[PDB]
Amino acid sequence: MDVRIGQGYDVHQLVEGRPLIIGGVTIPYERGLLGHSDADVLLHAITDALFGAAALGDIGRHFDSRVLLRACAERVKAAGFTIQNVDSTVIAQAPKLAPHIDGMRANIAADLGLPLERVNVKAKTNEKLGYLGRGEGIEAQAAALLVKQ
Amino acid sequence: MDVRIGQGYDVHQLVEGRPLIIGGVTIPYERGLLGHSDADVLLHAITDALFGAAALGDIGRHFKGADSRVLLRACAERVKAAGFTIQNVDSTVIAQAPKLAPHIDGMRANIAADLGLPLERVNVKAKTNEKLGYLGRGEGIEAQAAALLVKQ
Amino acid sequence: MDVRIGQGYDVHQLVEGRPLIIGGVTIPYERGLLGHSDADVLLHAITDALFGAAALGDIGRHFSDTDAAFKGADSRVLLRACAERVKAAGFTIQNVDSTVIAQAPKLAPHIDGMRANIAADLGLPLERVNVKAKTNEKLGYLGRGEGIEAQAAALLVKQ
Ligand SMILES: [Zn+2]
Ligand SMILES: [Zn+2]
Ligand SMILES: [Zn+2]
Repeated sequence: MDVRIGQGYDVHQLVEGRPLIIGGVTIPYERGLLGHSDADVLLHAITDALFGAAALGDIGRHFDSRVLLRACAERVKAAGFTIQNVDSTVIAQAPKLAPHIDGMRANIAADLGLPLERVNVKAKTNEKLGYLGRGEGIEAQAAALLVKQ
Repeated sequence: MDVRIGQGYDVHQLVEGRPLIIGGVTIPYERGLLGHSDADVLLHAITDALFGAAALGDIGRHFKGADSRVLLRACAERVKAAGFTIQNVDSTVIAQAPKLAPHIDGMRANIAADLGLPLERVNVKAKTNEKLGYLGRGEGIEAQAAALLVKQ
Repeated sequence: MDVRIGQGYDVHQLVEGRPLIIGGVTIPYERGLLGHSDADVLLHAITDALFGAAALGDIGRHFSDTDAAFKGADSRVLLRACAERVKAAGFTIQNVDSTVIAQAPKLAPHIDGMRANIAADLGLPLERVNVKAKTNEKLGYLGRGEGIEAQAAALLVKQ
């Protein structure tokens, strides 16, 4: 069985006057993530992990963060891989992410064609350290495992 | 073989009047890690990597005790009960001081004991942050972990 | 099948007067990474992911960062020695994935050169080696161009 690992990282600044969208869930908050796309740090980190596992390069090579994640899953499937699972962490000082985690997992699972039991998202703060601990930005990390057919 | 990956991250601030406990090892040092638990940054990241691979959420979603070895063992029991077995764990601790390398063996032996795994399936690595950022100024300590499971 | 995961992290400061070598690629730039060896952050993070998946400790356990032998060391030589220890311990490498994070210079145009070196060093085909490039969106020391971070993941199977 030809198993492959991938890992992803993303970070965006948080700014006034942008919606906060993470894992495709819009979360009520006075600030949101700055980027070219909707800046969805969590979907971007998972997309990178998936391309990384498939050795299809990265998000910048290929490319709604949902649309991108769905095109990523297509390209990975087309390259002959199946997705075993995704795990991820979002690091944000605020707001509270816990009540939105199930929604992110549902969006991710739909977009990757997986059952919910193969998708995990975890939330952390940065314990008031650094730009994350001060609310100036939000980070996501992801890991994915593929099997090549 | 139904293999699954998990990854974990944790960071705590260094403060006076706390012991420094990492990988269950008490490390002599003028400061220790701040949290509501014993703030064992390494055991927390590994615990999160293990729940993450089993798709059982995270430490937050779970476990009220301060002793992070008790939490790591309960983690292992939940993982086992969910039908998985652990292939291995690897991890990194980042601290500008003290030097962590002489303390790594003891963390390996604590984690191995708590997960019921032989030493050869348990790895801990030590890094500094090259005097960059809050880590590089000695203001806290970060750990990263990865774990692989097989659902049986 | 006895599969094992490894992960790696490294970060170095950018300073005047050093070459910039990442993934074994010399990149033209006014600053380079500072460390004991040539400070190749990406090879170091992959080297740590490889030792970590094989439970062989870490780069500092094998190549001391205060031993004169490794002052200015070409980090490809350490990567190749790491891969030989990992194979000798009974493992084959399934694949490596990695990310380099720098606000500057642009790293995306150099990814394919880094993959080529790493694949050659690990005795792997290109389709088992991946390197991704990111910026830090002007956040923190990485966002202000003060250093460059690398992250890696390696998957082994024990024979
Ligand atoms: Zn992004
Ligand atoms: Zn913690
Ligand atoms: Zn290094």
